[PDB]
Amino acid sequence: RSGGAGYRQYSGDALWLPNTERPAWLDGSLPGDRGFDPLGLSRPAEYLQIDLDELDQNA
Amino acid sequence: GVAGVFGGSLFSAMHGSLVTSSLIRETTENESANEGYKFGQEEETYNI
Ligand code: CLA
Ligand SMILES: CC(/C=C/C=C(C)/C=C/[C@@]12O[C@]1(C)C[C@@H](O)CC2(C)C)=C\C=C\C=C(C)\C=C\C=C(C)\C=C\[C@@]12O[C@]1(C)C[C@@H](O)CC2(C)C
Ligand SMILES: CC(=C/C=C/C(C)=C/C=C/C=C(C)/C=C/C=C(\C)C=C=C1C(C)(C)C[C@H](O)C[C@@]1(C)O)/C=C/[C@@]12O[C@]1(C)C[C@@H](O)CC2(C)C
Repeated sequence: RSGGAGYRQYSGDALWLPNTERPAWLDGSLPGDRGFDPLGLSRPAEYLQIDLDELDQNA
Repeated sequence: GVAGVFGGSLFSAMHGSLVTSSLIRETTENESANEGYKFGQEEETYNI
């Protein structure tokens, strides 16, 4: 039957914008992954560790 | 007279607070800062 008659069979990754790129942390493996994370909430977070403040009154 | 006692009260507070703010570390935090001064010291107890 084929088709390509009443529709444009364009090839691409369905994203939330007609042209954009998936964030690095949004691979596309998960169901419903549309590359939608403008705030980067799922971006792997980086943290710094501060040492324990000295609170010894003997010092 | 009022400027004498208001000023004297101001100068006492300023001189006392400035000397206290400049005490050279000679004690720990579990002791009074006063302990850092020994009666008869030949050296200064605060940094002018
Ligand atoms: C906020 C407002 C204000 C302020 C800051 C002042 C401030 C002052 N007033 Mg004034 N006054 C005010 C409002 C005010 N007044 C108002 C509204 C009125 C009208 C009601 C007056 C009417 C008034 C009068 C009539 C007088 C003052 C006087 C004074 C001065 C008295 C302090 C002094 O010199 O001690 C000085 C020290 C002594 C007087 C005694 C010293 C101690 C002796 C030498 C030894 C004592 C030792 C003790 C007995 C034993 C102790 C042993 C052991 C227990 C330790 C002082 C600068 C007096 C003054 O100008 O001085 C002459 C004065 O007579 N005022
Ligand atoms: C839980 C829930 C609803 C539950 C409601 C219930 C049970 C209602 C119960 C009752 O009504 C009944 C049944 C009967 C009534 O008589 C009584 C009550 C008691 C009233 C909806 C959650 C509602 C949750 C919502 C709407 C979440 C929205 C989150 C969004 C849109 C996030 C999107 C993005 O995060 C991405 C994906 C990428 C980022 O970079 C950018 C942003 C945009 C932040
Ligand atoms: C008999 C019947 C028919 C329904 C017809 C429908 C749904 C037609 C949709 C018809 C919908 C059609 C044609 C939609 C087609 C949309 C398409 C292809 C759009 C698209 C795109 C583009 C353009 C973005 C890009 C690219 O080209 C691919 C694609 C896909 O991404 C319904 C019957 C009943 O509804 C009653 C009348 C009463 C109810 O109580 C009971 C029931 C039985 C449900």
